[PDB]
Amino acid sequence: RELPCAWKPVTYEEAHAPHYIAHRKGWLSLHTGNLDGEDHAAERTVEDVFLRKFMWGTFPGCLADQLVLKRRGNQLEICAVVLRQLSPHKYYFLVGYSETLLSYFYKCPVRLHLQTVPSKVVYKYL
Amino acid sequence: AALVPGVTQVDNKSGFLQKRPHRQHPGILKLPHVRLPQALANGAQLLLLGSAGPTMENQVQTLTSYLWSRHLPVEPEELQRRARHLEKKFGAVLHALRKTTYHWQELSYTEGLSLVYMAARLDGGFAAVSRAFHEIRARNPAFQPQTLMDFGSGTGSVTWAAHSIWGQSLREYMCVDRSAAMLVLAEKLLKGGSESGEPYIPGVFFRQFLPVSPKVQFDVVVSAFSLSELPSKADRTEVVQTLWRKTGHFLVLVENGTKAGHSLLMDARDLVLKGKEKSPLDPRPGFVFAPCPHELPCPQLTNLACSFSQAYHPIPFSWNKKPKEEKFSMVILARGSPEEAHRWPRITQPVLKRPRHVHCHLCCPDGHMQHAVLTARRHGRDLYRCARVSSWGDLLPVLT
Amino acid sequence: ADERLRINSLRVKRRWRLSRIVFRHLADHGQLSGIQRA
RNA sequence: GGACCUGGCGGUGCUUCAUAUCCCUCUAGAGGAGCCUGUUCUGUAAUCGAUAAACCCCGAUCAACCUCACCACCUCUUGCUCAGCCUAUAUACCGCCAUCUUAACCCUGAUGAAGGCUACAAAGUACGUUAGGUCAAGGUGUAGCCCAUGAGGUGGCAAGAAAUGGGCUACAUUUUCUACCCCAGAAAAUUUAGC
Ligand SMILES: C[S@@+](CC[C@H](N)C(=O)[O-])C[C@H]1O[C@@H](n2cnc3c(N)ncnc32)[C@H](O)[C@@H]1O
Ligand code: SF4
Ligand SMILES: [Mg+2]
Ligand SMILES: [Mg+2]
Repeated sequence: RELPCAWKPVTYEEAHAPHYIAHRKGWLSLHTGNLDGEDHAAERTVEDVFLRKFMWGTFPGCLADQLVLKRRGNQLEICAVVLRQLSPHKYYFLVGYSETLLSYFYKCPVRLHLQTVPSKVVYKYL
Repeated sequence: AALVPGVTQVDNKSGFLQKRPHRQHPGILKLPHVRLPQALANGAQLLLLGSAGPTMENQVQTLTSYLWSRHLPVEPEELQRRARHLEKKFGAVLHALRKTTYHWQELSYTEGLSLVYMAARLDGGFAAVSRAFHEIRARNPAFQPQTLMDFGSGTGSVTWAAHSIWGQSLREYMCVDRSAAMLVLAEKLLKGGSESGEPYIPGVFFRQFLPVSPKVQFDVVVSAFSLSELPSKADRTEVVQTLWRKTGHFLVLVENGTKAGHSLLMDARDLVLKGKEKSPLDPRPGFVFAPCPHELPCPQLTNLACSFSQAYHPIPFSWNKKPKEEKFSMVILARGSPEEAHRWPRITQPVLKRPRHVHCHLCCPDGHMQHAVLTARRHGRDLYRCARVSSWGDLLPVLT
Repeated sequence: ADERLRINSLRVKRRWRLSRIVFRHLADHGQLSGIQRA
């Protein structure tokens, strides 16, 4: 009335802060391009950006945690961790589709390594 | 819409265009960069010699930003409606009511806080009042006031400003302020910043309450940045009614150029225009001498504000190096009836000069705003040139 | 390229190709390879 | 009305100390000289203007007959391309800066309000806001003009005063020149920062 009367779960990657990237956390993407003397770092980063967007859009609400984008030679391993909510047939169809799409996208032998988990693996709570 | 392309023409009375260039057209009310009188400037620094160190750097900045961003006190009626909405959505409402609502406090100006105000607003306040007074002097040079009153005379800036313009006719300067510290501070300023001396301006009468006699009417009554200090709309209404009843020729009200300041002055404007006294001692009506070209409701009161800017040279201090600008809202109410029917639009926004065209935001006599893009071929060589030289706060001489 | 060069002869994190804000966002997540903040 | 309990005191003063920010302490400048300059005033019909866009020809540097802006005269148009515009709007939104507001248990008091500690131990343990700035290293829209806010021709536009702020140069005897890279010979008060 009168004026005077008036007067969250987190996974391992989410839980740990960025200053543990080389102490506790790791690197999701692993490529030689960024090393000293190696070239094409920006190209690899652009590929990583698109690849993460396309995985998260091709597996909506399925990925339990972030991908791991490994590259050896011309190979491109997406080691992803997903849930057990979708039917296995849909997972197989999406794996085939995304593998072929990315292999013709980058002209390189892309591959997927889906790892299903029952639910989000919470590390702690913030 | 006071600028119809090809129909509206420049208003040539006194043979303007023939006998004078365009840069001196009668609607030019721009005032050069305001410099305070040396006596006022010298006194302010002398009175501050006790403490002008790094501590005053923060206090002046803190006070200035606080006053600028201060909102009007929240009326209870607005509070209940806000309480109900939070109640429907939901002690908890009170906690949410602490936020989303402005905490308006009285500023109890003691000796310490009166020094901070003087170093923060004496220069700014003087320029704003000087611009408002120049409106009267420029358009009506025959006006020679003999008496003046200032409601809320904090540092005497109004008294100094009036002396600068009407010093050869004013004989009495009635000053009112409830804070005893300001009256002492102002009195020292008029005596060269010394407690013992001779007043620079003669006839000043310092008070703490308004005059009582019904039959005394001061020619010019002024209230600059004072109505925002009152706690409730009831006090604001009573003060303005008292001021208008004692206004002989002109009532000048000035506030900050914010939404809160503009809204306050509009309420005072409609209050005086819509006379309610059944049989006042003074039966003369009232009209808006400036800055409005009409008595109709404001067209920018909905969402925007209407403010004017006056650049001035600040008092030399440890933190006043470059020139500053004073953005303020004003309204002048004059007794009687408008002098003629040829009233001119008012430019209420900075004029943007661009190649071969000029952008002008105008308040028209019809009560509407017109964002007119003036060009030589559409509107004419004379009218385009007049707007090319015009500036914020001027009048555009257009007819029909 | 060749044509313009011939006449002439007679006479922000662009390193990674990222927006400067985005590079911080990526590097904090550990996404960039070997970009450890120190 | 008697006795007692909890208080709050948006408390007020002193006493003792922690007493760091900030002064004092240390170093180097700035007051001189010559230039260019920001601001302010006044002036003209006009603009004092701007060179990822002139001139240069040791270094620099002024107008250049440049050029876009401006003043005064004019001209082109269905034209560039269903044309063209360095127009407006963050007083449209985001982006970014800044303003201001804001648990249980166990004992004691005769089972009263209520209270519960001693270590050589005596009941205690478990977000909003703003006619805000910024569209120069960032974006999404919204409106303007379109025989003119588009395109061109002709000429003209040269500015002065102080008061203040900054920038560029040389400023030496613990110096300068040669040989060397260190044992040689010849010459001649205010106030801003930092640790
Ligand atoms: C800060 S001053 C106004 C600024 C001043 N006019 C200037 O030069 O800028 C406002 C004054 O109004 C005064 N005041 C507040 N309420 C008042 C009232 N009801 N009657 C008279 N004066 C009042 C206060 O004492 C305060 O000093
Ligand atoms: S917008 Fe027009 S009518 Fe409203 S306050 Fe300003 S001048 Fe007056
Ligand atoms: Mg704005
Ligand atoms: Mg010139």
